[PDB]
Amino acid sequence: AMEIECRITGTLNGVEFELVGGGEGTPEQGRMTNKMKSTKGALTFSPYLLSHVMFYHFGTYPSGYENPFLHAINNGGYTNTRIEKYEDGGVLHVSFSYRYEAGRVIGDFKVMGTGFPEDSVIFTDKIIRSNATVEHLHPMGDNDLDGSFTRTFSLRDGGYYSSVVDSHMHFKSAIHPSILQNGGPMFAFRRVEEDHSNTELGIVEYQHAFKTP
Amino acid sequence: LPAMEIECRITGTLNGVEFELVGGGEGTPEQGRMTNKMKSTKGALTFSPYLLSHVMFYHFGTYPSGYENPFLHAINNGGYTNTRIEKYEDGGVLHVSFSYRYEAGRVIGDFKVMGTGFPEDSVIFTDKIIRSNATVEHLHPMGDNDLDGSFTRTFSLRDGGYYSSVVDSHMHFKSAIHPSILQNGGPMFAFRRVEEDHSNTELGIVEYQHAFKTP
Amino acid sequence: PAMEIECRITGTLNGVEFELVGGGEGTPEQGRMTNKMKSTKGALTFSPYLLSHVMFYHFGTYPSGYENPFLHAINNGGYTNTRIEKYEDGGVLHVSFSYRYEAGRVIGDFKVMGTGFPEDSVIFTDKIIRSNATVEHLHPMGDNDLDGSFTRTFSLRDGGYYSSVVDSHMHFKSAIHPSILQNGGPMFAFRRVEEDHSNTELGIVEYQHAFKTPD
Amino acid sequence: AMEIECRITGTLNGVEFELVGGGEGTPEQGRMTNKMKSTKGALTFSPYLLSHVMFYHFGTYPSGYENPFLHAINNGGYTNTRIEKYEDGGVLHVSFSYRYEAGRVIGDFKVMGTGFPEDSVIFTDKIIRSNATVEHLHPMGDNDLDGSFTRTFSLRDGGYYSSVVDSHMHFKSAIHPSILQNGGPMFAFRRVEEDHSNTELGIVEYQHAFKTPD
Repeated sequence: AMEIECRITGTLNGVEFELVGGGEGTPEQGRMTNKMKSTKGALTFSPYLLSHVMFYHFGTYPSGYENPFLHAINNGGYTNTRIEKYEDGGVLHVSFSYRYEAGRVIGDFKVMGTGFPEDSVIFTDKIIRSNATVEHLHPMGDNDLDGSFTRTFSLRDGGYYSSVVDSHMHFKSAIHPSILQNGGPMFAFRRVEEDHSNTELGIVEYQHAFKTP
Repeated sequence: LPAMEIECRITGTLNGVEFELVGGGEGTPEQGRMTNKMKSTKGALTFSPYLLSHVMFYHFGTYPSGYENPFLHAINNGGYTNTRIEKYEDGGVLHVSFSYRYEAGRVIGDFKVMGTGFPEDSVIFTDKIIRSNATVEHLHPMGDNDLDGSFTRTFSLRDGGYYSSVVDSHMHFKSAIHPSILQNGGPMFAFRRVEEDHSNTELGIVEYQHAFKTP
Repeated sequence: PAMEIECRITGTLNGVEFELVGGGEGTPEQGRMTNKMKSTKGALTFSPYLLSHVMFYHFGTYPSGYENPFLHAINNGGYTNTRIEKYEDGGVLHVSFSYRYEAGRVIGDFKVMGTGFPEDSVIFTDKIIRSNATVEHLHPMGDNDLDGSFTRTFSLRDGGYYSSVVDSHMHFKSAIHPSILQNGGPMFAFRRVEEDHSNTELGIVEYQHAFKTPD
Repeated sequence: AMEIECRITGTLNGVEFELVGGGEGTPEQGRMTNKMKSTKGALTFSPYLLSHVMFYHFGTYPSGYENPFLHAINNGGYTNTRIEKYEDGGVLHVSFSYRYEAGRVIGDFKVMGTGFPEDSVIFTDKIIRSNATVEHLHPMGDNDLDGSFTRTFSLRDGGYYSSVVDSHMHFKSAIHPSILQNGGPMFAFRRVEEDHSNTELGIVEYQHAFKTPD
């Protein structure tokens, strides 16, 4: 395994939040865990909104391809910035930065959430889980990948709440050549198992990349 | 079982210029396979024929154990329409509507394209595009009669670049969507890839479609 | 100084075919026009307000120094407009506008495809009470194309808003009037409609005022 | 006048930047000025990208309306957050916050810019000016305004570089009732004069809101 340390700080419609935590993961298994505690009270919004913010290092890649997030550990790393747009008009801006120790990844992530209306499902208990996603990944030259995915939550209703996520991963050194020399996209299937309250949050996440299913 | 006949007509305008293709092929849903070769009736196309590969039948897709192709299922009960809005990174938009007609072992697409807003310097008026890359669409039901889809779609360019688009789709069903799809916990994913053999009068694809919950 | 207006609108809204015919008159120099149109298929299955902005950019004032490019196009092969409108509940309206001219008369034939409006959409209720005003940002895409974009709202009976984003593509047969092209910087087009609508009978009065700076 | 102090911090495509300075302006006139210097050497991108980050307080409103941004100065103020999408795929996320003093508004502004490709116009000297814009503003209940505008730059060759800008303004106290009770949008016309080098940036800006243009 590898050890994970995680801190998440930001504001949602102006309200400050912070979570602190960690877990473990096993990249050859594409599995990781992260359990985290709010250090400033009950969160003011559904904690399910943060499962996807609580480490692409832990994803399996298909035979022939190296996880370029993993491969970046010993060569200056990478950052990821996501703009997320929710169907009710709210916007989540997320920055991900990482530090590595022999045997550990530490992430420091910043969130800025603005524009969720007062009647937003994020201010209810309506969200019962985050659903699986497949991200489309392709290079933009040798140091950058561009990501896009749709992402939904299941509501008590039946019924779904949706968003669109666009991401930009900037790499210090050249992306692993298996990724660059590929010439079509790579797809990243992700799902979470979430066990949340309003002040303690936990995920198990599975990440499996593929060219074809 | 086997091998359904496909007929296809594509008409439309791209930046004002009327175009029209006709042709068809065949396909095997159990394999997730279809073919379609089509010819221009109005002379050479003014833009890359790769732009029409994904307009040249979601009936021809495999679905995992336990689930049925809802597009397939609809054939025998009121059917479905699909309308795509595709926004190209240089500002071009294609609006595409698919309508279908059904005969014994035969499926007939009549599709309308309105492309607008593409800049004179667009890659689509060059020969830069050399194939369409694979995609995975996120599909989720909207109530009982509708599926919403979204996917990012890229073309590879001669120089090693990419030309990209975002497609948003809305599928409306005349009868209820097959219960295997409605009872699902979350989205279904639809992986599609094409093999293209194009000129700008004489276009052909082979398409593979494989839906899954998990890869 | 008033041209006669004739108008047909045909389309579908989530599958359902609708058709309106009618007309009015307008005076460019005032930036004013009227249009009254009646459904040919009994009551509409959606808010009539949805059609107000489909119910003639010719009838717009332009500042001194400038000529209305729509009005200028009349005698030089004309223009088309295609708008892609994306409503905040996911509905999409794609509208195409084409024009015929005779002396003192413009004849419009308009095509609408609205898709993806959820069954809980405000457009299936009576809550929309009026469209609100807009300012479109317009700039040349080259010598024969205009790109427009605006935000549009309706007011809802209870005090809310239902919003959309409209992106428009105006393609001209001949060069755009030089004053708009030699501009460099956008032009802005303020529009407001007043509506007097039933579910079968629609009527508008519209004011259009283009500007580079507001007073 | 009021005096204007301002700080801008952010990163563009990973590169940290900072500017400090200020200027002044006259809300009755809808005019303000702001001159800023980089405190980490030359910018790595066109300084034109920053003119619209370099104070909605300095905008006129039509008779029978009051500037709700200026009204907010005593009753707890507002923030503004904008997402800006450039046509080449770059994104600017900008947060605006303020503090007040007697005859002074003090802005502190955070920009994060990502995903501008290596071939983007922002890495050239093609931009020659920011063009005029008209923002559509309307309320989301009593303490929120929603903004949207399209924004272009003119390029040396005669082309344009564009972006679409979505803004969210949150008010601590209810918006001015002249705005809340409009029952339509208010439109905000804005235009800029710019004289920038890669280290020293300066604009003049005018802002005039209106219900109808005439």
